[PDB]
Amino acid sequence: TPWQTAFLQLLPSGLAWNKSPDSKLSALAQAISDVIATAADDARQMLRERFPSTSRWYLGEWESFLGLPDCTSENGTLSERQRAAANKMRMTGNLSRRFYEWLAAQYGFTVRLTDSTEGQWVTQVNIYGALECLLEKYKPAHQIYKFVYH
Amino acid sequence: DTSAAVPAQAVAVTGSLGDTLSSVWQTVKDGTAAATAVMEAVTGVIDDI
Amino acid sequence: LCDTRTAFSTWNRLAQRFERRHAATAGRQGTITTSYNSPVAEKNIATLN
Amino acid sequence: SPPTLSSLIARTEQNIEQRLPGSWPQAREKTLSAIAYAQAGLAAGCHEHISWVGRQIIPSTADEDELLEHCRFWGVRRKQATAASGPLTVTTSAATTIPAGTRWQRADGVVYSLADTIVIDRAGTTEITVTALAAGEAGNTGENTLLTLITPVACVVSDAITVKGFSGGADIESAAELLSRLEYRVQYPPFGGNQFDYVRWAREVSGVTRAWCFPTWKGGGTVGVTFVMDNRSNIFPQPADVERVADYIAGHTDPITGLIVGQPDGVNVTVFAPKAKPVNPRIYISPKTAELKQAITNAINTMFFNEVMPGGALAPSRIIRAVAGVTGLDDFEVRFPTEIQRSENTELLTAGTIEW
Amino acid sequence: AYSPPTLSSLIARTEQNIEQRLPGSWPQAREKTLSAIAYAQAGLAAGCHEHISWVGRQIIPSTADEDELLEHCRFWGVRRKQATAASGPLTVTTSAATTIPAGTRWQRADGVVYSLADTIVIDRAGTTEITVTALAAGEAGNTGENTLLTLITPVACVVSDAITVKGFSGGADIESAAELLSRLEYRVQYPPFGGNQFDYVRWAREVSGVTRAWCFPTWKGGGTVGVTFVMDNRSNIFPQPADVERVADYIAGHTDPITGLIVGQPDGVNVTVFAPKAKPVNPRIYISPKTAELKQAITNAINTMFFNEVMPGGALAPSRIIRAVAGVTGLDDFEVRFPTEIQRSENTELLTAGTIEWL
Repeated sequence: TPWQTAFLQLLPSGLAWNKSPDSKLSALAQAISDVIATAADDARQMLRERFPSTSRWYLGEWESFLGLPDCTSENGTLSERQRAAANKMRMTGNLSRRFYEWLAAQYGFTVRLTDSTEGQWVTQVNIYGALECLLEKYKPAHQIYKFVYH
Repeated sequence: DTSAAVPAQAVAVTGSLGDTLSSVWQTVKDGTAAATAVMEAVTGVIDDI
Repeated sequence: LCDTRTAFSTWNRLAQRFERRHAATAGRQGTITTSYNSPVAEKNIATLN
Repeated sequence: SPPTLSSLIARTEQNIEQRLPGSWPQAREKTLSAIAYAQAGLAAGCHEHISWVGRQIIPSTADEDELLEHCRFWGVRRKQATAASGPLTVTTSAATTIPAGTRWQRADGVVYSLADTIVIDRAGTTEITVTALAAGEAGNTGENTLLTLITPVACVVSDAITVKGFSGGADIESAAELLSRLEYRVQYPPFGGNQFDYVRWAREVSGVTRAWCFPTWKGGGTVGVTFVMDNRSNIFPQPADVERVADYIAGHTDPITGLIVGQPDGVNVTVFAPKAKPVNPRIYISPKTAELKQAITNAINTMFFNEVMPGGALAPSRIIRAVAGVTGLDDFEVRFPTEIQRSENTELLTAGTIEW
Repeated sequence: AYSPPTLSSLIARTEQNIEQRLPGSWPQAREKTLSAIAYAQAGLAAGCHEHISWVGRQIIPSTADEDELLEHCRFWGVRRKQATAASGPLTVTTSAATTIPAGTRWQRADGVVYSLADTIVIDRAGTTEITVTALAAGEAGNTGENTLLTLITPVACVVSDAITVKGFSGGADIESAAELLSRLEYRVQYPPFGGNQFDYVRWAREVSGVTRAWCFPTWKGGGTVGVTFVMDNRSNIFPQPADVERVADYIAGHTDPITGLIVGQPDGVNVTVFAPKAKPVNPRIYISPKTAELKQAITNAINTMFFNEVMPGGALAPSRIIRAVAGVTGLDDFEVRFPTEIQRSENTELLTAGTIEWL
């Protein structure tokens, strides 16, 4: 292990001290430096914790800060919770059908916003192969939606 | 100066304890057993002091 | 208003902001639409930038 | 979730025993025990520093400086404080010109300066406008606060009385308010004229407190926003307020990028204030006291402010919970609102006069 | 927490921790074998404290290292800008009017290759200017004035010389950390731009070539809006149906050049893009001194006035023409004869100066 070697190097150098890999000083160094190794591992995992797309310990705090728990957040899958959080955090865009197709693609689905059939404002969404509530929540104020599956 | 290093640390310890108590205390809004028991605890501490 | 911490960052941001304008106004040297602009105004703008 | 000090001690002692066979580090007052405790203390110190390094990732749990940095990065801009302006009545002896820069000081020490030169020949008391220099909440004063003159000026008496109080002073926002604004921005994503965007636009204007947006209000091309200004006493809107809110939603400049953003051109909004729909409850309480009356009515208004919106329904259970929440009373029998009350989107329910 | 303990403090407190949990009391001057272990433990603690401080400096993007800033940009969506080449004019002369192949190459003395990616046929023996781009991504491939370049592979009836009267321009290296941070903060803060009468002008004007735009809201009633765009840089001012289709496609959907997200028109309203129709007016001014320079000055003044103060669905009084003619000051006497009434038109017709007579 590198941590026991670092602890050994921090010791005084001389003819007295034995730092061979089979001595009692080397036996004790691992037991002594082991804890700090785990602490450094946790401090390194905080780098991954920094983002909500990969957060594990701080998912509850991220969801609270973002007001996440809603329709898009799936039932329990941790990956779905992280995705939903990482999408709502950088959720910003216009009202175009291109942006709405891209938004529905970002959540894993695939839809096509086709032309109307009965009116003008009502727009038809073809879902090929949570989405309904997400679109009804983030839909344009004036327009209305129709849903067709394929 | 070891004699004069104890009060300086005691002041910081007391301040940290006060800050922790203020942060961790949560307001209860009910008038039930929770509120009356909190009242009993506070009045017991005051009785001791 | 700038401390030794933020002086470099703020002046870097201002330098970039002014560099954008200077490059935009200097990249259009000769054009049929630039011919419409008054000469003294263009000089007074370039010097300021 | 850092490990505890006892857990660290136990782990270090177990490691010592595992690496040195036939050893029992948990013995009292021994070298191995002392070394294990020292290492546990050092590990606890780092685990605490790890905890502080965490908890700053998000502005919700962050400290003051990191919260300010997060606000700056996210674009929420602090608004600076404001000065205190007011009318000052100065008595004059003969014709004179008061230059811009003369200072009048209060009895406390706060000075107020004139920002524009004036000329007078009335030989009598006149009224001018004057602004302070502190630019803080201490600037504003009371109804009639006497104040003397600092810089001598020809043909003007030193003392001066202000009949209307100084007002307009304020202070910079707190980090709590900045965090609240940032939390709102993150929680309600901005689109171009979304159902939340209309609410936030109508709320960005001054005075207003709440606003709701009904998409497809009257048809396929109109959306309707209704706002309520509680702070005042009418706790409702006026035609001037409705007109200015509609103008603000129609067009306003963006502080960040400097361009103009607002509602789309094609659609129409037609902002309109809500209409009061009073509800009179019959509540019987066995003890009678004006304080208890005030507590009950305050609880009811807070209930209405929390869980009542235009176009929404109100069950009697909400009222019964609101009245029963009062600590003092003994009986809270409700008689009138037995059935459910509902209203159209144009009219907002209100706790009217109360029958006791 | 903040301000982690110093190494001296760690040494002192670990030594005290070891001293206090033992029965005896160490003398003042001594060299015990537990002191070395205490010092080593303090060094271990101070090493991790520094590691944790570095980790804690990486969360906010304003203080992160370049690699962690790149990670932040990868999460958000901002893409770094790579180094760009440098382009410029090459003045090369041919002997017998040959055709230059698609991938000819020139070399500099330092050893940096320039290439032409195009095909050009020469009509007659003479010097011609061709656009050449460097094959070196960095700033090094950026020459100066009158730099001589030579061919690498000989071409028939092409002498190996290139003068480059105007030096090459370009040669930008990779983006710096501060520039990338500014771009990321722009992406984070830039607000959504829902379809507005102002925003349609920008969306029409962002397309290369388009120089003037106009937006008419509630055209032919509510629910639909009209736009108009023109291109003065070309010889033909008015656009073509291909340009109309291109601008309509750009307005319908495009990626924002400053923010990575996708922007466009509102889903509900109907936009229409129509090319303006010319309604020329022929001035027919009379000038007392007749020469080419004065005619050119008068024409330029009239065209400048038309560029400044003429918009679809507007009126143009002859007083503006009179003022434009009078502003030249190089004349002696002038008279405006054809336009005597206030010219006006509708939205789809744009006023323009026609062929001027007598000058």
